[PDB]
Amino acid sequence: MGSSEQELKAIVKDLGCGPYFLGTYDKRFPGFVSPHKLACAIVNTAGRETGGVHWMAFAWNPRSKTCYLFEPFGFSDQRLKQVYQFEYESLLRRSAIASSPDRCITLEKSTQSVQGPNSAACGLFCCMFLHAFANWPQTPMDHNPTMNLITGVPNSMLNSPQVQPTLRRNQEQLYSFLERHSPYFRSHSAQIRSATSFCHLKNM
Amino acid sequence: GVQSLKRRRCF
Ligand SMILES: *C(=N)c1ncc(C(=O)NCc2ccccc2)cn1
Repeated sequence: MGSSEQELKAIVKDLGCGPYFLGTYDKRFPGFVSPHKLACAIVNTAGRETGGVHWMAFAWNPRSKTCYLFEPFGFSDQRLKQVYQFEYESLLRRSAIASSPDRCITLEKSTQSVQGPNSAACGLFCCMFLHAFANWPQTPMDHNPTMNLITGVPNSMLNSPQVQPTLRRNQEQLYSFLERHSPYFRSHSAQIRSATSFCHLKNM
Repeated sequence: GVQSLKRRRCF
């Protein structure tokens, strides 16, 4: 359940990200070594020895020296460490030393959730954010034709009724986007919908 | 889309 690496690699290639995509990685992703080229990756919070827990997307624009982090719940760094034991200082330091003459970068990280609290669609949301980054690498988080299809909410409000229509609609728009843009998703639509559904993780 | 925070980082 959730999405495998093979699934996410096929979808990212369908979305046109292939020229800049480094691949899928576990939490040891080393960072970007790319002072002159756009690059991006999908990175799990856990190590490969666990089989995967949660997907994030990292992307890098060499001309603005900006590393983007899109994690679908928009957790603070403290909550990423609390919930997922994930920290990414090392990969940011490697990226700045390898890819910027001044050893300085801007980190731009999402602060809102797009995903519902029982959903298993994290990897698919990362693939949609990387279509936006490959096409609008100066404004991938919002104000572009892909990310305008979905709406972030404060992660503190996730279990409140006033945001449930928005989170449902976000996952419906993610699947419609992947039907339009990914022949892999089209050919696997039912299977992936069932494995990643909005309430796939709901307590019983 | 999502709102975001920008932080300058120097190494
Ligand atoms: C994305 N929303 C997402 N990705 C993966 C899973 C999942 O259930 N992974 C397996 C796992 C193993 C150990 C501990 C927790 C989860 C769910 N959602």
